[PDB]
Amino acid sequence: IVGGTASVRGEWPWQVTLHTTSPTQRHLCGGSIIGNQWILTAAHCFYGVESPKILRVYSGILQQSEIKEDTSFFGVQEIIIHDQYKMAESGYDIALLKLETTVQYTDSQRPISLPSKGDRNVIYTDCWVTGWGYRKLRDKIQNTLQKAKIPLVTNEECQKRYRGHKITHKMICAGYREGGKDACKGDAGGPLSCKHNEVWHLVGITSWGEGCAQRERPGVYTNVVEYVDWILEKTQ
Amino acid sequence: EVQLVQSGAEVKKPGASVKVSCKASGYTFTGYYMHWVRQAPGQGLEWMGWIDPDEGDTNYAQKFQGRVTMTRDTSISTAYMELSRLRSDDTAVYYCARLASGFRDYWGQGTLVTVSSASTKGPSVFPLAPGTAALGCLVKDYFPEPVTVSWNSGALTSGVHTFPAVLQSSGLYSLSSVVTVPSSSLGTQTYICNVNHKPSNTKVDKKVEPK
Amino acid sequence: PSSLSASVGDRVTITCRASQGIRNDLGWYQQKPGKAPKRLIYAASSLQSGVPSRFSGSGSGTEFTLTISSLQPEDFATYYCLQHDIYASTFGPGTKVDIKRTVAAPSVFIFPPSDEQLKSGTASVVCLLNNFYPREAKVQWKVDNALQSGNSQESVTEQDSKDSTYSLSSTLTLSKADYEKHKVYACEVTHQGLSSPVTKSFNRGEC
Ligand SMILES: [Co+2]
Ligand SMILES: [Co+2]
Ligand SMILES: [Co+2]
Repeated sequence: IVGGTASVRGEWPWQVTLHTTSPTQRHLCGGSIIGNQWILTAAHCFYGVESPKILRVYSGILQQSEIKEDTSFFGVQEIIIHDQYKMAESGYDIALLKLETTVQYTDSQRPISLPSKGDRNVIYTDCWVTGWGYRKLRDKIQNTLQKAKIPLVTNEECQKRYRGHKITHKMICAGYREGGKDACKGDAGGPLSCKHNEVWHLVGITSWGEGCAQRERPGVYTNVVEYVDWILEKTQ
Repeated sequence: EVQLVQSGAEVKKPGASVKVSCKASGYTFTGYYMHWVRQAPGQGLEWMGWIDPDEGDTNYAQKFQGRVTMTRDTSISTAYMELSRLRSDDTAVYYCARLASGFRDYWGQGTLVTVSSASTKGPSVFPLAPGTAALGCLVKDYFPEPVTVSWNSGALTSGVHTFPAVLQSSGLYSLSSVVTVPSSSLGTQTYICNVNHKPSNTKVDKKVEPK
Repeated sequence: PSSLSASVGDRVTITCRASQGIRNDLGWYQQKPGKAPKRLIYAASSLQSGVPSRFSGSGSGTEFTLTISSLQPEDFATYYCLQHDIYASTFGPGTKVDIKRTVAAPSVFIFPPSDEQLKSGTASVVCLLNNFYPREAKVQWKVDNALQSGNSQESVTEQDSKDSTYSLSSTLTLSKADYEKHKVYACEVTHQGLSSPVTKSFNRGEC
């Protein structure tokens, strides 16, 4: 996260860190708890990862340094990638992880509510992106979970910025005109969470951008409301 | 103007270490990371790692983790790359480079590191005697690279082909330089190859005469 | 490592693969022999200052492409992508864009060991394949009609600046005793420009 601040413990209880164990154990991507065996994340996180067996999902983590040899984690039973995601395209960037065991809910780990079918993103003026990603284009994964408040931009505005790419209605963009706050590398798959009527909703999944936090180059997010049906179907 | 000036060529034994320096000028040193990239003779580019000269953090390729150390000394705008436990396939040209996105890139001139048990040794130069005739010189059994070959103190460049050196099983290099000339000229023009092997301070001029 | 033969005026497209996680952080570099690489494109599609507009880049998903709209003489070189991912940066393998000139058969020459080398206790026989195109060519050595393997090395020049041909040197290394024990030394050359293989040989003692 570029231009972010440290989160506090329990602040983002739906945020998870997905680790690969191969060749060495480390943070791969963010994700969101959306039910007791279900993590929602970005499909593109699984480029050179196919086997669930290499994944470990950690919840209730503030600092990556909290994760020790003996720390509890969730195994992943299945990776569910949307059928229309292609490795040659940036869209349909959404996946489910089915966990091998059940997340136990506490104040520091619980699901985030999905937007309801037909909800409208223009409603949201309090949107936050979170993760352990880079603070600038070339950097390192950060130890403490970071947060930044960023404003949603209209699809029409976002297409104007990305003449080369097809920004569909299944994508949402966010960022300041002047840049400075954005998701960056390592933030992929994590939430864009917007607070409305005192409730946090999962509006976006961090997906892609042209660099990090550049002037007139908003980050792009999978627009979660357009996938509620997919989610419900795959999870039943 | 931005310039990156590296230290000179090195020869090291297998198992030793080498430390190459890269001095920057013409920009704010702490503003831009410095990357190290190597290239083995005839092979592709291989990224080694970066160093942040501001905060001092490094990031190394998996391949070099545990055997490389990058450092800097900010006040003399210099980055360093030290590679330990050298092996024969560490023989390569090493570059430092400023590769920050959104700005021009800059590269050092490169530093040849040769890793071998061989001792520094000047070449034996042998003639390759001759409408058109080919003649040449075999520049055999030297160490390390490089060697330069000219013909007739530089006056003969047309039709000259100086081949890439090969590394022989002995651990010494060999190369050939040839030139095609008009067969008629074999009677009237002297052909001399001028071989300079700087590492051993060896200069040979070998006259190459007809059969 | 990859080779592409193209004409002046061709359009060329080179493809690299990287995680979409790189956030377009992909550079394209050009390298000519004896020189450090020069970056053409950063951020997948931004043309670096000083780079001609015939070069362009694109990214979509895991697929990144460099396009040279119409190749110019100065564009023949080796091209590499550099992807910058979360834990490491990586160069792609290297695409050498060679000049596709007219097919030209090598002119072949054979050189016996010099008396000076023989006097030093070693014997090198050299076969020269001069000014040919394309690059691929095969040299086979024969000593009294025994085909040899393992006792030769060869090297190839870069494409000539004037005529864009290659030349190749092959050296057969034998002991002085072996060289004296045998009579006929032949290098047999195969190449696209040659309807049948050409053999150059000599008999030790001249011819
Ligand atoms: Co539930
Ligand atoms: Co020096
Ligand atoms: Co000199």
